[PDB]
Parts: sequence; C-alpha cells; structure tokens
Amino acid sequence: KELNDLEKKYNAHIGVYALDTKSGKEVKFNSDKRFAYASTSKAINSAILLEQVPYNKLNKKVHINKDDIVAYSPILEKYVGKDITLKALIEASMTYSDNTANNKIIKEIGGIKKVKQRLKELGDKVTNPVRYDIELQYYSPKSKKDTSTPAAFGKTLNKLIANGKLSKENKKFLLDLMLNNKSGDTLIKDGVPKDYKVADKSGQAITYASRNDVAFVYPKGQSEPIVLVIFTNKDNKSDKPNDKLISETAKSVMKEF
Repeated sequence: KELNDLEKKYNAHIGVYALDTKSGKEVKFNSDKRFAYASTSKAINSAILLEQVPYNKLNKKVHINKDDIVAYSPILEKYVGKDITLKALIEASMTYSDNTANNKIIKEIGGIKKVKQRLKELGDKVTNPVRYDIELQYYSPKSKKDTSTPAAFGKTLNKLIANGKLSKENKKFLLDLMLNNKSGDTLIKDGVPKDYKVADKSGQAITYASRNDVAFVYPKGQSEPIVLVIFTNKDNKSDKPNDKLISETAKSVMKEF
C-alpha cells in the first residue's frame, strides 16, 4: 500500500523509519518530522540505565516515597514507603508503562540533564527530553519539548540496544520485556506476518491523537532485527487515534524487507 494513502484513509500524519540491521537498508516516510514520542521514551531511559548497571547488580534497591508518585503508576504506588529493586523499576516501566518507575529510572541515571547528554554522545542531536512524566505527555505542535523525529529515535534505538554496549543478559532482559508486553498487540504486532517476533514499546500522548510504537522485528529466518519506528498524530488537539493505523503502516513497511 501507500502511506500517503494510509494518511488520507485515516486523516492522520505518519512518520516512519525502518532499518534492517543486517543489510543497513532504510525505509523513510516523514522521517524528519517531529512527533511527541511519549511513553516510547521508556525504552530509551531503560537502556541507558542498563548500560551502567551490570545484570548481577539489578537487585540493588532504591527507596520510594510519596513525593515520587505521579499519575498512573499501577505498580509503584504500592511501594510508597518501601524499597524496590532496579529490576522491578524496569519491569514496571516497560510492561505496565508505570510513570513513577520511569521517573525514578531517569533520576537514577542522573536526571533529564544526564539523559540529554548521553543522547548527544550517541550523535542524537534531535531527541529532546525536557519534562518528566506525565508533563511530557502534553504535546503541542508548537513546541519541540519531548519530541524527536522518526529517523533520530530510530538511530538512537539501534546504537543503544540493537548494536550498543549492553551486555548479553541486560540486552536479553530488556528484549524479553518488550517481547511479552501485552500492551502493543494492536499495533505493530497486529500488522506484521505471524512468522515474525515483535519486541515493542508503545506510546500515546494526551494530545493530538499522538499514538506511537517502536519495535525490533525479527523476520522468521533472520536473527538481526529490523528497527521500526512508527509515530502518528492528527490535526486536532482532542482527536482520538485508531490503532489500526499503526497496524497497517507496519504491514506495508514490512513489504520492503
């Protein structure tokens, strides 16, 4: 199909960047337009921490209190006044999309300031982390805050996870979480061949029907993944998105590989 066609069909904007890490073949559609990344940034935050904490040390604990709790913290709100391991912070952020775990994880890394720096180090001069959850969820087409382009996020995900400095165990750890994440089944996992394995982290901002999905897709037969970044939005602030849009964009894009 055509993505321009999928744009008209859904009356939505599509941004796509896909890189088959075996061949280095890229597919691009509005890959340089900025979209609110929202909760897909949880996968970047998690990987940055995993670069600095060995797998055997993930049992290390951090204290959680009332001032840490932010909205929509399905797991972490039960830890008020208690301690939690870095392993469970990552599992909560990635699987349940827990905002507090993520914020805690950003704090452990050193804060936005330190996240922003590691990005520049990877050569990503586009991804712009500014606010914490959930204020990062309030998207405005007029602001660059908490946005990235599909080409930039995509490349950052490849140098961090697919071909970065993560160990075998931490990398398996991060990826299993993304393979068993039941929250992304209506997205990229919905539009790719059943033969393929999809390890994703979805996202959805509060405004402009901003719905995203970033995944590592493993074609039956290939062990190297295809990094796939699908960002979408609409023209009105209160527009609701339709998940079938990411599903169908994934279907078409996989036809290039």
